[PDB]
Amino acid sequence: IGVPIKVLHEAEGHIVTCETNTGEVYRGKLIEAEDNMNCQMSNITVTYRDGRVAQLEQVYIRGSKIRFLILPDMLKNAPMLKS
Amino acid sequence: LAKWKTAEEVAALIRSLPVEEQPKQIIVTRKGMLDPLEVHLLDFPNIVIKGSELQLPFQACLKVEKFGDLILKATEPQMVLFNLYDDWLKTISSYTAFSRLILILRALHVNNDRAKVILKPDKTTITEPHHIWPTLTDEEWIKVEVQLKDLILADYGKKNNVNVASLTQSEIRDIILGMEI
Amino acid sequence: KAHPPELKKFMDKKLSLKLNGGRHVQGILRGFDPFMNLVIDECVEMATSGQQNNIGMVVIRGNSIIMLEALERV
Amino acid sequence: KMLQHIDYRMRCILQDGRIFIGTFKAFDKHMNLILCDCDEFRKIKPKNSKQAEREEKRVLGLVLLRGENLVSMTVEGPPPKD
Amino acid sequence: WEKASGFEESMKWKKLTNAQRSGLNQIPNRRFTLWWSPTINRANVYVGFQVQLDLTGIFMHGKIPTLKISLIQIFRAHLWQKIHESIVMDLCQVFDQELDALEIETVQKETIHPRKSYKMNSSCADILLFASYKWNVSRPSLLADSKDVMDSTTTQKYWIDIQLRWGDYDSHDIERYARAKFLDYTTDNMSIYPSPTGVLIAIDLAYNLHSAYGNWFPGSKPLIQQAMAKIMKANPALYVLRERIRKGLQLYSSEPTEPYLSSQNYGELFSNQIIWFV
Amino acid sequence: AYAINVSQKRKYRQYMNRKGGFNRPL
Amino acid sequence: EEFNTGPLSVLTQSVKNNTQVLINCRNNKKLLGRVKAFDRHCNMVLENVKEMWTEVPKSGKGKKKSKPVNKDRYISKMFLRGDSVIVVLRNP
Amino acid sequence: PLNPKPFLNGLTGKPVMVKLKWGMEYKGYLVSVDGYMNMQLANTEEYIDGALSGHLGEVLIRCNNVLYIRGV
Amino acid sequence: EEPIVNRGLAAALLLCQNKGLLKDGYKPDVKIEYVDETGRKLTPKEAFRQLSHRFHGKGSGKMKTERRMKKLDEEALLKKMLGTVALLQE
Amino acid sequence: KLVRFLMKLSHETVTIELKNGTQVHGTITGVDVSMNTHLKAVKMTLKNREPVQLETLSIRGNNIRYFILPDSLPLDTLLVD
Repeated sequence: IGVPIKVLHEAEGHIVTCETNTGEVYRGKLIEAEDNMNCQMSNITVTYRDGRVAQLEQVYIRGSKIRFLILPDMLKNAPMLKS
Repeated sequence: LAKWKTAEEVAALIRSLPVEEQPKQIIVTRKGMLDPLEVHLLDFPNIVIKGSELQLPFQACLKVEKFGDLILKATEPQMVLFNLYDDWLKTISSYTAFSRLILILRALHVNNDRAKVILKPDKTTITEPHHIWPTLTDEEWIKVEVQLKDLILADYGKKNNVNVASLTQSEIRDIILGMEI
Repeated sequence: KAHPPELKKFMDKKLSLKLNGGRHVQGILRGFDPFMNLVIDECVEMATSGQQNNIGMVVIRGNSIIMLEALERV
Repeated sequence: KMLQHIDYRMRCILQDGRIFIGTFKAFDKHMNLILCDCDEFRKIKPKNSKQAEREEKRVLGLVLLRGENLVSMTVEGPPPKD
Repeated sequence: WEKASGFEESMKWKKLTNAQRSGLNQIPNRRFTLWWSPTINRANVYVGFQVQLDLTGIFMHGKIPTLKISLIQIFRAHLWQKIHESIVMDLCQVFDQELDALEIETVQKETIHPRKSYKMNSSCADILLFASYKWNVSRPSLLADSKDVMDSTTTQKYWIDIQLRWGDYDSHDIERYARAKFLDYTTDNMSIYPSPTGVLIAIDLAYNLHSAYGNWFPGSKPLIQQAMAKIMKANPALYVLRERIRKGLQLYSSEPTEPYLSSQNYGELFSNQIIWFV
Repeated sequence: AYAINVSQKRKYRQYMNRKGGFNRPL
Repeated sequence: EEFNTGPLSVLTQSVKNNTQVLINCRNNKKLLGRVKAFDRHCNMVLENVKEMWTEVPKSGKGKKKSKPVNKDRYISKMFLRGDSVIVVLRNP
Repeated sequence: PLNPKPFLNGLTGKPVMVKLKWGMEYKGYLVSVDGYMNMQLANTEEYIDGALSGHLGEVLIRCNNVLYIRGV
Repeated sequence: EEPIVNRGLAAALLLCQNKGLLKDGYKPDVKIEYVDETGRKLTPKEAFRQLSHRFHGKGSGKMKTERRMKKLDEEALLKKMLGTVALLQE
Repeated sequence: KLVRFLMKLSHETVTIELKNGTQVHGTITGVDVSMNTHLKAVKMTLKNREPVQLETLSIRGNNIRYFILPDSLPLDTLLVD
């Protein structure tokens, strides 16, 4: 359990985005965030590589498929300043 | 004394080139030339003076009009060099270009006018003044090499009293390079 | 220390999984695995050609598990 | 060796060509980077540009990039006051 | 051979002085004496006057100044000490490369007096092997003794000695020399050994022989065998000794030429090495 | 299942101009 | 014991006698050389590595009509990790 | 009722064909197999997309590069 | 005449072959070789020279060292690899 | 383990070719057991791109394909335990 793992675990219940390795990016509200970067979110808009965008009431992205995790600026300063 | 002068000229041509341009392996076409070449190249022991079982037809360059006229009109001795492959290094490899040059030299040594007419498939094609070989395409050069190989095989069959359908690709490569089957 | 993922809300629900070779599938998850393997009952193909081919009981490995969208209410 | 490069304006190149530039403040054992106020750059990079220095750029802010898609990272500028 | 070659291309044509001409004419006598040294420098030919060569282990039976000069030229610049040093370092390297395979804790570089290399009356230790476990040792046997009888004792430190000799015709038997010198130095009073158990390897440079007779432990036999094989095959100092001997003997052995450019050898003509056809 | 091919340093000890004890240093 | 009997023993027999072997990686490059050291993760450190691969002019004439050439490079000492290495074979 | 590890232990020495993930295949006698199922072939031939290019001798295929192995 | 085929190692091996680029109880592999600090294998004359220099306690002079360094640099340059100028001048 | 030999190769000017064709040549200052190469004053040339010189770089061991050391690397004395 590292400090980015603790930042992703504390980002549950807030607006966050997950950019996958295939090119699709799903931005929504996370619900479950494990230590292995498994992100289960609800009511997220997902945009594929073709340019189309859809909405989903529930989604679950794994840790290996999720390439990047865009976090909000609320937890970007505290308590992540002493690290 | 003539063999010693030729070995001294070869050693002077080797010493005139820098160390990055000096070769490390020498192939002597004549068997009576490697013996003074070991004596004349005693200052450079890193070169290998090896013999040659396949004699390259170097008289085809003197049988050509341009190089023959440049050799005949030169009243003073010089070291003017040239390029055997004009633009064959950017299109093909070094082994295939040398094989095509050896096949063309064997075809010119077998016949002057026949190989001169088979080298140009059309009457509109011409060679550059900076080049020696006529500029052709890949399929045209392949057809010219096939015609030269067929003429060399016909000359080998008419000269050695053998048939035409009894030599493979290795035998044709040995006959084009000068080796004996 | 291989912790299983939170797949209790997606159990016995018709969801669509994505395979990492640009593929998709749809079916009802009947359990979970610590290696993120999913057992899907009545799994239809739903490939990129446009035709869906039902198979039944199938298993998908966790290495190719890209995403999972719960089509049913969870 | 990353402890002397914490909270610095560094540019990390990903495995797909889409590089990020931001405050690399938090790292992990699996090389998971947490870049705050980071921007994206995939097509062009600003180094003595004649037409446009910031071309094809996207704002990201705080991004938690996993180490599976990370290749290398390099410092780009000094850290700010805030 | 190379008749009339010498060190100065034989310097045949010149305005040389008569004394210089006499010296040039006497040089082939030097070559002949060097060639026949093993059979005329023996004690059977000359009685008495057994004087060891300076800083060298060679004994000169009979005052032959020609042979003295030739041998000094061959062994110039402390070649005996360098040969012994090279042999001992090579053996230590071989033992380190196969350290754990025979249960050896470590090897040791004994402080050796320079003269030890050419000290025939007494001897010392060259290599010391230290063990983590007990080495059961066997009774003395020759290098070619395939069957050895095991001795009922063990040790922890094991000595290896290297003795170089220049055997004449009558005493070129390396095995007898190795056995005699092992049984002498071990029971000697001016030679101090770290342990009663060890191995002594005698090497005949004049005839290129080698033999060991000391006390052996299991696993050391093949290691020492291939070590001696490789050290006779590729020692630098031994190669220099051989080259100096060849130069002194003017033995220009004939050598073959490179393979000609056939139909199966032209494929190396297009490699990265610059090759030219003349 | 690894293998390393390393040569033997065979540190060559000094013979001339030592000014110390006759026997070689370890 | 088991270090000279596994599948990497061909990587150990060519590194014990310093024999020449050619390794084809995932980037379609064949590196031939004498392996000086190996490990459990196939991190092979070799000396005098000749890397031969296939190169293309990439439409030098403008119509994408060219032949690939055998390009070769030389390195003094290389340390290739076992991640990108696909296959390896000793010289016969 | 046959686990793949005794199946690979019994196929050691028998002529089989190991097809890698890149599409190549090694057809020869298997030597041994480790815990990560690494492939070691002796007297094998390298077939690229079903076309053999020549024998290699002693070949070693890694763990994360092979796809399947069928006993020929 | 065999090009480097993609996803194949037998073609490069064939091109390199055509180009000419190729008791307790044990069998101890006693291998003795001469190497230098640069890692290159040394000729027996070079190894003997190094051994003699180390034993005598004095190395080569500045001029000899410079000549050896220049020779090594030249060898490295030659082993790392005027036709275009001759084609353009003709 | 060969990672311990790369960890002891600090303050050495070497090159590293990555899996994307980017070759970075510089003086390596730090290397962990996961081949985390932290180098200073390096120059990286990407695939079909211009070389760029950076004062500090931190290349990961996962994306590192091969390495290249000069002829002055004592591999006979650094590969020992």
